[PDB]
Amino acid sequence: LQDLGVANGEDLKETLTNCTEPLKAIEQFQTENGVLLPSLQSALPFLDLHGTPRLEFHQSVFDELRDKLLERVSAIASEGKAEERYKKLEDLLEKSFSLVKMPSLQPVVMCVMKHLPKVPEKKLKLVMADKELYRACAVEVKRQIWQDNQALFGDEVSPLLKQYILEKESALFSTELSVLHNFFSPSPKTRRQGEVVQRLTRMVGKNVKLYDMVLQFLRTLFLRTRNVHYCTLRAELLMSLHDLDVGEICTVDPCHKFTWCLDACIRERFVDS
Amino acid sequence: GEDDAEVQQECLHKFSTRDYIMESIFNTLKRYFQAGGSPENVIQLLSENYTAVAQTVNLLAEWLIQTGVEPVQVQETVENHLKSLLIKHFDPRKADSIFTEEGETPAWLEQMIAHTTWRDLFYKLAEAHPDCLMLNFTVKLISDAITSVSTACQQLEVFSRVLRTSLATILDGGEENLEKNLPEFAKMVCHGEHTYLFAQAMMSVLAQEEQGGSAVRRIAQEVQRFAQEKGHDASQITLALGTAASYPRACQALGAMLSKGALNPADITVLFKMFTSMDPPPVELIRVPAFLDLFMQSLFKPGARINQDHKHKYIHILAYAASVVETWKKNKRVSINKDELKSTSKAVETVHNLCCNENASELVAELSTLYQCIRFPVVAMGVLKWVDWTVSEPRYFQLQPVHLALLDEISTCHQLLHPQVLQLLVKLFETEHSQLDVMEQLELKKTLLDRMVHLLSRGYVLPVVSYIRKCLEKDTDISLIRYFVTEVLDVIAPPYTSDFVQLFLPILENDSIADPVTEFIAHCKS
Repeated sequence: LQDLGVANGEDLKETLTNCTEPLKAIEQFQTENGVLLPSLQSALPFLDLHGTPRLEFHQSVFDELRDKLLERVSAIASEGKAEERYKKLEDLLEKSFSLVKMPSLQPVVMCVMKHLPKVPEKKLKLVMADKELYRACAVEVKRQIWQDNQALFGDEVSPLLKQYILEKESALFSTELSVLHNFFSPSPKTRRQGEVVQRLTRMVGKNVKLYDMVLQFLRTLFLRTRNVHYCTLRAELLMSLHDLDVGEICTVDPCHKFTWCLDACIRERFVDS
Repeated sequence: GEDDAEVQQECLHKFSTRDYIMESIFNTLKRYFQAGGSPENVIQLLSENYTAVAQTVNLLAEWLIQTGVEPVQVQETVENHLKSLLIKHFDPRKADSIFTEEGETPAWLEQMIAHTTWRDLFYKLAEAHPDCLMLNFTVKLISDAITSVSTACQQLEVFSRVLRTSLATILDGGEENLEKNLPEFAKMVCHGEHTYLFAQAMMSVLAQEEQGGSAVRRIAQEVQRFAQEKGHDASQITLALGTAASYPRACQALGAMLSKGALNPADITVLFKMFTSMDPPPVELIRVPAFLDLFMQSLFKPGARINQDHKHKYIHILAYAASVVETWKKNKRVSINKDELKSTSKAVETVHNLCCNENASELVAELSTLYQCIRFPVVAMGVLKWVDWTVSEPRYFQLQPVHLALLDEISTCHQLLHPQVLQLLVKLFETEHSQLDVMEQLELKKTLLDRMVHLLSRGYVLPVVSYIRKCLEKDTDISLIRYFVTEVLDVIAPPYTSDFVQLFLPILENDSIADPVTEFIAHCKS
């Protein structure tokens, strides 16, 4: 609260501590931290008489007004002239990041960072540093840290790639034989439906730098392991980018058409004329 | 035993629950502090779960105001939420308890009434509660700033004073504002038969004045109409009030017919024999509006039950009502003109024969005799009700509409039927069919607009443009108003009186084309 010039609980207890008139101090604190409309300062006793505390209509309007604030964050991302709308969102960011620590204004700011292509990277650094922000942060916030520095990208793709090799090893070693089915029955688009490569596509989105990052890390592990799993995961990531119709990779990558052709080849398991 | 072990927990439930510090917290705190125990941890329990929802609202509301969105949207949202919570959680017993602790509500009520939404809240609260003391007091006092009908007629003095004030407003209303001034009075009169009889007698005595008592008689007949709408028979009221007592046969006959709201060949035969006798009773005695509406719905709906030996009797009595001149020589009928009777009865007969036959093209065949015969006023009304009931059928415009043409003869040739014709077409201008598409609905609407512009050309200009303004502000799309202005400025000749401009031009602000619109606006602003 002190970040924008408002008191906190310690200031309240200071206002109560060592005071000959604590009740009037409490009333003054209540006046200073109320909702500032003139109709309320008379209605607050009246609505309090009902057995409904002031905090209750505050809770109702709290839900309503933050819903509208998130709606307007999305709007100013999509509404207004470009310089004014980005100025508004960045200013509201400066206002709001003091309360991302509080449980209210995290996802609002995460949307604001979602709708700006670039930000001062202090807040992205705090997003990665804090586990709560590392969870709740919107996709493009994570994209901006990854696009600005590869540390978190490696740190999070390493367990996902470990899990992909876990799936590959477990599936290849499974002890079922039948005339009905085998483990090579699913097509590559069938295997892309697992959340590993789809979430990797979400982590990359439509960005080419993160595409180069996944390419290099799969390159490194493919060079150390001699195993076709990372190759398959590049193919799955490219065709999952195509599943989203990601034009940022599909049209520029000379490999996209050829892998799309190979997808049908693998689906029929033949290279027809 | 001591209630400490229970009442202290009752108070500690409201202490240690999530978020209650801001309240009856003082009363429960006093009960606990007088009950002893641990008062130090009570304050800690109050402030422990203080989530600071209020300062969260400060941040959120000031951020919505930062966004450039209108704060009046927030005001409306908060007012709607709190008012809906009140209405859902209003308790009439606790309203009467607020009355019990003090008769006049403290200044919170007198501060809420400044807000229009809270005044409407009190209106909806108190219009349905005719015994709750707070609610009845609030509605009555706000009337002193609806007057509740239960406290309107609780005694003579209140009813009389509100009656005479409301009637003064009705008479001040001329011929338009009565629609708002008459119901508040009429529903006040239409609650009991004693308030009713007192009112009808006062208006009867007032109607004897030749300096406008005709209007008081009109308002009394309207109140009797409304009393019928509440399902109460005021037949004997009009009998014993008027000159029915001068003729017991006409009294019982007409009174039975009015009490049923329908005709019958028996009472009709009684009146026929009376007006066939050398002493016909007064023509004013039968000249009652609802009675003549019974004549219309008998002679011009499909059906009703009818005999040919009485068909002419109904027709002849209606002709006597619509034709005969009785001159009062100090309330003495001495000259009885019955010379314009037979032609009127003949026209009524022919037109009624056409109407019950359920006519379209055959109408155009005998339209010559029709426009010859609509010159009779009562015949014009009969055709008006007939074409109303035929055209008011759902989807009567998909199959022949010649019927709308006939109003042109009526309204043009009868001035006082201008209010009916527009008050017919107001329904027809709201026609909506899924079969006949919105294109055909708009064609019919534009046709009716041409009819209404013609009716405006006959001088019925104030209510036409007032209703056009109202339905534009509502329903009527801008295309219909533009076509209205097109036809108007194509037909109306200057000069244009300001009584017409004041409603026609500030609704024409929406458009500027039909150029005649520019000429009209420039002439009427200069």
